[PDB]
This record gives sequence, C-alpha cells and structure tokens, in this order.
Amino acid sequence: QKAHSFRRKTRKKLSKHPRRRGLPPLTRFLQEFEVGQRVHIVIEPSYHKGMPDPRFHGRTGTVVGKRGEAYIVEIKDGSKVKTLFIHPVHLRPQK
Amino acid sequence: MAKLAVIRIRGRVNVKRPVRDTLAMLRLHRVNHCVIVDDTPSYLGMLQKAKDYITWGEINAETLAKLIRKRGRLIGNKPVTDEYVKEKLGMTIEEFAQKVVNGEMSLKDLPNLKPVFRLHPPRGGFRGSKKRSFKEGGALGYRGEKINELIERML
RNA sequence: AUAGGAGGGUGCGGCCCGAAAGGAAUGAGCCUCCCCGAAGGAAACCGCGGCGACGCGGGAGUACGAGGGGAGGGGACCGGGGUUGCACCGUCCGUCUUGAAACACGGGGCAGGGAGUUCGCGGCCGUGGCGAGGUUAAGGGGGUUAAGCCCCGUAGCCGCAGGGAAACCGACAUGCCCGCAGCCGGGCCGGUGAGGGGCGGGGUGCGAAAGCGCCCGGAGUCACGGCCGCGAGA
RNA sequence: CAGGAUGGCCUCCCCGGAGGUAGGCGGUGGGGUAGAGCACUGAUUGGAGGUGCAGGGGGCGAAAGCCCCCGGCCUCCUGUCAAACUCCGAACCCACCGCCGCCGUAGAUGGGGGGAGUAGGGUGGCGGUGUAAGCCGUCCACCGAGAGGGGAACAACCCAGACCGGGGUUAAGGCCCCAAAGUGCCGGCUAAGUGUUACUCCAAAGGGUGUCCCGGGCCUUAGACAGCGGGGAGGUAGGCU
RNA sequence: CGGCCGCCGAGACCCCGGCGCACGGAGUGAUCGGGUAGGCGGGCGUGCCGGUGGCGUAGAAGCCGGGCCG
RNA sequence: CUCAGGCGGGUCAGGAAUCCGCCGUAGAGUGCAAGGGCAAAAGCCGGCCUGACUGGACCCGUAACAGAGGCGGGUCCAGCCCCGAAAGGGUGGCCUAGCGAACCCCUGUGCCUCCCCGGUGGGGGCCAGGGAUGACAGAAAAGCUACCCUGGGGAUAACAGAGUCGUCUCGGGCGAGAGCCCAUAUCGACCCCGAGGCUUGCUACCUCGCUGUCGGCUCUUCCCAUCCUGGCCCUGCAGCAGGGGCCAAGGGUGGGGGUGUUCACCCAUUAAAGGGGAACGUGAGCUGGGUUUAGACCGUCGUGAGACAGGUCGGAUGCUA
RNA sequence: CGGCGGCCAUAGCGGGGGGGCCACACCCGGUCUCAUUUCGAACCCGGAAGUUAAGCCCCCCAGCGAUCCCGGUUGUACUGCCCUCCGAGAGGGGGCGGGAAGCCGGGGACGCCGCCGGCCACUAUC
Repeated sequence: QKAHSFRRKTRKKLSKHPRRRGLPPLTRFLQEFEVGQRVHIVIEPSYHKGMPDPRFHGRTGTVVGKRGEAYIVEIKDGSKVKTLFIHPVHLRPQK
Repeated sequence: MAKLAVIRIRGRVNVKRPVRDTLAMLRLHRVNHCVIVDDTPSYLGMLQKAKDYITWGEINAETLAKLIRKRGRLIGNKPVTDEYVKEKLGMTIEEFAQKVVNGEMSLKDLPNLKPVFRLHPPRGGFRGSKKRSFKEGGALGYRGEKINELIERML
C-alpha cells in the first residue's frame, strides 16, 4: 500500500506470553473441521506458511468446503463476501 | 411485573446518532413524548445508556388510568372512556391497565390507541434545571416513582 | 426647523377619499344577548403546616377560555388606497467565498437589445405498429396547378446460432429441485406453480492429460418523442 | 495538483424477493491503549560487600614480586525509570449465534440501468508535530445547504429542527433599572467598588497576628501572656594569646 | 459560596380548524411538512400555423389608472 | 542429533579451534533492514538428490470496507520425477523487499494462412518465453527574460494591521557570593514566575478590477516602566558631591559635524538636552536623497544569453472636494 | 505393571518409602542382520544367570514454581457519558455506567481423564 503487504499493525498482535509460546499441541494441527460448521479464524503465527492478513483477525465464517489439506471458508470481511483458504491450524470450533 | 414511564427531555437534536437510534427502539421521537416500558434486561440496558437524555421513573396503574383517559386519542381530541374502551376490545380502562401491568398487552396492542402520550410542558420553573441529574437537583434519569408527580403537573 | 438612518415588515392608532369593476343593502364595518367550549385554569376567604419566602386542603377544573352556531339591534360603509405617529423587529441586491452588511467584486437612473441551437453517431427511456419476422432507400410510373397523402420498388440492412487467430466445427420447442404472483383445497396452512432462481447434459477454443473461457430450452424489427455523451464554432 | 476519469456518495426508473440487525443482553471469538511493574529485550543514576580480573598507584621491591592493596574492569541483596520493554492489564471497540426490541411485503435485503456533482469549515474527546498560534490524523454533534428563542451583539456555545392562521404553556436563560419577571428567603463569606463576565472579553509564583472556621501541643491560683516591684551571685580573669 | 421558593420567558411543546403530501376506491398517518449542488414531475406566458367557434365605428389593439382572483 | 553463554578440570602465552563433566527454555542460528516464528526444528551433522519442473485453476495482497491494470505469494488438482521403509514432503532460499503496461521485436515448437490456380521462395498469425520506460499505472527534451505580454489569484510573497510572543524589552520572588569585618551603603550568579507589544521571527486571516515604501521636513494627539523641574526616604550620608529607593505627564527636554538613514558616533553648551504607539503617524501636505524599472561600466561566475541583500552614475510624484 | 491419547506444569523443583516390576531397566554375548569420518557407548541381531537400586509405577510431604480463589490496599488507580458546571481561550470535577496491576495476609494444588491388553489377574492389586 505503502507499508502493507502482509505486515502492518503487527509485532505485538503476533506476540504472546512466553507460556503461550512454543509450538502448540499436535491435536489442533490434526483437527478436522466439517462443512456446514461455523469456525472462528484466529491467526497462529507459529506456522508461517498459510497465515491470514491481520485485517482478517477475529472473523467468523462457515466452511464452504475444502482444497487439499487446507479448508476453504466463506467469511464476511465487512460487507463483502470473500472465501479464505487456510490450514486447520488457524481454525477453532465455535462452541 | 412492573411497568415504567420514560420521557424524552432532549430531542432529535443535540444527540449523537448512536443514542438517537437507541431512543428510536424505545418509541420516543420528540421532546414531550412519553411511553410505558416493561422491565426486561434488554430494554433495561437500553434505558441506562440513554439516561442523561431522558427522565425516567416508575409509574403505577392508578396514574396510568388517569393518563389513558385524558391524553389518549386516535383521532382528534377525544377522552378515552368505558364505552369507547368497550368498542375497543376490553370493557374497562382498568382491565387495559392491569394487562399492561401483566405486560401482556402493550399500549399499541390495545387497539385505537397510540404508544405515545403527547403531554404538555411542565408547570413552574425548575430548581436544578434539566441539564444535570435528579440527584444533583434536576430531573434526568431514574427518579423514584416521582415521574407520577411530573405528568400530573403536565396534566 | 429637539431629534436618527439598508429607506421597510407586522400589529395598532391619526389624518386623507372611496362613482365604477369587490362584498354587502335580499344587510357592511359595527354592537348585544344565549349556548356549545380545545389547550388552559384564578380570585375572596377559611383551615392546617413551614425559621420564613411560601406550600397544602376546600373554593375547583369552578369562574373563566380561542373558535364555532343561532337569534336579535342598527342602517352605510367596509375591504381597499395615499401618507404618518407609536410598539416590536430589521446591517441591501447579485456574484465570489470556509465565512459577505462588508474596508472582496459589480451597479447613476429608466427603456429597448441581450446568451441551451443544428446535424451525425452511440447509450437510455416512454409510446405505437407488426411479429420469427420487420423495414423499405434511390427512382420513374401515378395523382395534383405544384405538392403532400395515397400505390409500386424489398436494392439493401437487421434478427432467426454461436465459438475460434483462422482452418473449421456446431446446441435443451426444459429432465430434476425451490419459490413470487396467481389459481385450487382445508382451517394461516397444503398442493399446482408461468415469469424467475438453483442443477444436470450439450456446442465450440485451448489442450499428451486434466482444468477453465464463451455460448445454448424462438424475439426482434421499425417508427415517433424525449433524456444524455462524444464529434463538430456547439 | 486552481484539471479529469473511476468508486464511495445523491436522485430517478426498473427487476428479483423475506427478512434485515443501526439498538440492547447473554453465549462463543479477537486485543496491550489508560494503568501498572521489574520477569526479558533494554538503556542507564548511585553508595555498600566482594577483591573474581584486563591495569594507572604502593609495600616484605624482585614498583602492582609469589601476597594483599587503591582510579578501576564486571558480579551480588539493593538504587532511578522506560512510544518503538513487559511478570501483567482495564474501561472500551469489534466478529458471530440465540433472544428480545424495532423495522418490513404500499417491497425492506439486493441487483442492473440513466443523469449528476468530485475547494470544505468546525467544538469537543483521543491524539503526532511545532514555545505558540499553525499544520496534520481519527471520531463527532453541527455550520456548509437549516430558520426561530437565549448567550449584549458574536457561521458552527445553548434550547430547537420550521405547511398556513388562532389560542395556551414551558425550555435555554433571567428576575435593581434600561427590559418581561424578586427593592426573594435562611445562613456563612466580603469592605476590595473585589465582584456584579459560563463567555471570544475576566494576569502568576511568592507573601500579610486582614479575616472566619476547624486540628493537637504547651499550659491554667502547680495561674508570665505581656507588664511591673526586686533580679543579672560565688569559683572565676576558664585558659591561651 | 451553600441550601430553598415563587414567577418571567421560543416558530419549541401543547391544542382547534384549514392546506399540501403519502396511503384508501372506481376517511387514515406518535412513527408526514427546513433546504443549496443535483435529479424528478406539473402548470403558466410568448410569436406564428392548422382545425373549431366568436367579437368590431352602435368603438379594436395598444396606453394610463383603479378593482378583483389564483 | 540440540544451542550461545557460564562453571570447574586438561591443552595454549591468556585464548581459540579442540577435550571431559556439570549448569543452561532459546539469549544461539535461519545470506542481507526490522519484526515475528521455531528446539525429536526452520538450529546442527551425514548421506542421497537437483521440483529454483511443465500445465491449468483457486485465493489474497496489490487497491481494507468499495471501483483499481500489471505484478507477487500462498493454496489445489493433472503430468512427469526426486527422496524416503512407507505414510508423506518438495509449485527454491522460515515469512514479509530484490520489480514493469500499451506496442514492437526475437526465441522454442507444431500447425493455420498469403487475393483465378499450383509448385517454390519469402511473408502474416495463434501460444509461451525473454527484452525498456528507475520522474518507477510508462511523453521524446537544456537555459534566460529587470525588453517582456495575457489570463487569473489574496488558494500565495513584499508594505501595514489582526493572531502569536520563541526572540526582544522590562518586572517580581529566592539569595550563592564581595563589600576589612557585616548578603542588601553598594554590586549580585544559579534557578524559578509574570507583564508588555517597542526588535526579530513564526502565522497565511485580510488586500493582487492598487490598503503606494523607507528617511527627512512640517503639524498634532496620547501613554509612563519619569531625563529635568516640585515634594519625599536611606546611605559605607562630615562638607562640597555622589550612589540607591518613592510620588509625579503640569510644563520643558535644544543647536551643530558625518551617514539617504530610523538607529548609532562625535563637539560644546544645558536645569535636562527621556523613550514608545498613532497606515514601522504624517506623499489626494512638501521632498523623492534611499529600496527601485527599461541606459552603462567594473569585480565574481557562466560556452552563452545572462545574474548579484557587490560597488556605482543617471533615471515622471496625477486629481477643479 | 504395559501400550495408545486428551487437558498440557493444578501432571515443575526437592526429598521419603515400596514394588503386589519374567513381562518394563539395569545386566550379560556380540558370531550373525546391523550403528560409529574413534568405541555394541549409539543402532541393531542374541540372552536373563544376576539387581529393584534408579527409571518406571504407586503412595505421601508444599519450603520453591506454576494454577485458582477469598479478604486488605480498592471500588482506589483508570475510564464511557453529560454540564452556561467551575478556570483568563488549556482543561478539570461531579453525577451516571464500569473498574486493573504490583503487594501483603489466608487457602485448595505434588494430577485428572479416555481406550485396550497383561505376570499376578478375571477385580485392582499396581
């Protein structure tokens, strides 16, 4: 933009307490997320390769389906309907 | 449950838009519109943000009957009365008031009657204005059951 | 000729006249009575409270109230015009400007002149004709004093098949599921559902291959008027 | 760059069609700003006790020689505080679901089309810069394009959003006169003409036995609080000079 | 300065009728009424043409002044 | 297979590489800014291997919402390999910087196509890859105008004002310190707080269909933080004479020499030879000396035209109220 | 006893006991399949005679750490909202709606839970 391409308003947003740092439990990487399910998308910075723009943080979508290892989630970022592909690492179940 | 009377001190000007929309759901539109609201946790939360903007306080049944009679109309100037109420749905102004107490019939539901009572100005001056809270000497916010007193002066 | 100005506006007085077109003499301004009566709402005096200011009860939603109706009295102006006093309010007009009463710009005054027009093309719209077709141009014949209108002329354009650089190839007169309008049955609900939406399959191009692109279950054509762009001096 | 175009945005028309969620609450998500601190990444102020050592002074000299010592180089319980630090962290903002509220079939929610306009200002909050005024972000009632009554008048401060005429009552604000309405009431403060000014109008640190009001100390016939009547010894000139 | 009480005082707010707009067919509206840029829609007037129907020396248009309506 | 670093022991000049144990949650390392991530790893080692692959999508950034090309990455599947026991991984370098239109040309590969018709030559074209615009969503590019001209602009500089008060001027508080001794007869640092609009500067509010500059001259008003005169207090006041403080604008506060000069320097007088505001008072009152145009020379610089807070000569002051 | 997980320190440190431990370790042979740019140490083929002593399992003790709570500081610091409410134009305060860290004191906490086998067992010893 002039100071955006994947990073801006980050450092401290991707930073955690030393207790929440260390690569996280294995269970969440393995975790499957069904289609028709409502998911919170939360940025996990422990895993580089496949991580949301910070603008996306805290959005809640419905899993529209899957491509490969990742899942394809339809989310509403603002008014606009968008679909975001992300790994199971960056999804948590709603309830 | 209990029913409360809410009156809008400061109108459709000198309001922020968040507060002005909050006010709209309550069924207030101008200065000197009054409405009867039941205690419900959503409604109560609303009334609390809005407080400085409004004069609020708990209203009784007896004062409600008085209020329904004189100020009420659908058309023109026309006092509500037992015969008029009879054609309405009920048989009596009191039964209408007691159903409002139960919370089962709102003002609007009760047909050929407005959810707003268009009252007169107060009488006399004010002795701590209205730009400062009831507690400091004004009238703003929750205020006993002393809303009964104000509407009597307003007739 | 002792009193203040964007020259006035609104209300109410003075003075001034008013034949006509106005309303009214079949009753005008005007006056009086009776009643209904919105919002509103006293007084005298009394009682009881309050340091007192003053509140409270009763008087009382009464007296009173805009406005309206009816009846009555009187008998010629009233409206309206000219000008002016008083109370109240009032820093032109147009433009420029974030802000103009302006020390921003422009104006002596009045009259006359004085600025969104035409053509082509494209995109819209409304109306109207006809319909899987529609529409004729040029021309001469014709008719007429001339001419328009009337008839002939279908040259030619557009649509009825699209994709593709071209070679070149070439499709659903709707099979499945929702549901608006509407219809139907029951007592809001349950069907049937054109239009419509959602699938499937097909035609073509790229392609070892897979995967995508466009297209596909018959509506257009012409006329009139208007709206706007762009091209023109516009 | 004192200019266009394309959105956002404004209007008109048309099409499809039932919910929509600005509002508020709970549930399920995101977070390091106010604040706060020594637990890191971190910059550093200060004295101790170590004498662990690079060395500028000394010693049994063999000038820091085996061994201790002193600028000192860096541990240790401590010591200042931190946009770009954190052992931590509100109020609050926002996503989503349900509810409730409200809005909607005279068409919301959304789509396509035609026609535009495309110098800003401004009070407050939160700021960044700069002594400042000024400039620039962000949210904002509002002015711009919106009157009216009040703030003496005063684009944006207050009340208020305005079809025509009539009647009534209040609001902002005021009640000595000009000017509507109080030569108001109780009590404390005042003696400066302070003030009578929310304001755009209205000058400070310091200091006054100037006042009034609260505090605990000393101390009360064990009555010096000041006066006054009597007081101010002897050793002794303390010694030195 | 701290209490307290009675009043004054807006196109606000209230109230009666009228008027437009919106909606209702071949009365209803607490939830309608400020307005620049700009969009949308309706009417009036002006010259001449055509069609239709009238007027004029028994006094046209124009001019001047006054009345009346929207 | 797990680290800088520390601790003790060995080796060396301490030390390092190197060795042995103990401590050690990440301070190490990951090419390179910064930040974040990470310990059976992305860090370390050994072996093997060259997918930094072809093709076509998907998505986001680009350009939040919300239009917006090119370009980048991530993520899929198809194909071919690679490694691994397989699962599984690899669309280069842990992630985020290291890129480029329209057009034109050339490469690689096959076919399509070239005007009555064929053969041949030579052309044109589809796709993909590579090539610049670095002023980077992409003109083809050096200067002067005081000889200038016009449209505009107070959206914007010069004068003045307004705003502002850092700078400037002036005041108050505290009192280190010397004055033989004694802070205040006198002098007075460090620091801290106000006032004024008089210097300088900032502001871009007001004017570009003009609000003419500075200085002098003449003529006048006002202010005091007062130079003198009046009335007063102290003193390190003997007198004579100073020094310091208080009231006070009633009056006075001059003439000469240089500078265009406001200001400033100088002479002798004087009771004293005070300052500041008023369109930096006073040009519809004068003057026009200075800022200063079109003419010219010199110094400096420039290829040159030509320039100068360098010097210098000469260069209109309208109007009947 | 074992094996496979979930929450992922409430299962950290320290110390204590036992084994209801062929089977899990130590331990012993290394010829062979096989690990060492040096060593069967490591990896792997082979065995259990010996040791329960670790480990490992089970039980317990909180002094340290971490998790959570109560009270004190504190409804204080801080804040959303409004004011012709106050100040010379900054701004602040009150109401109203909320309310943190650091620290002190007083505590729970040295696991829980899911599946499957197994000497012993047919259960829970562990």
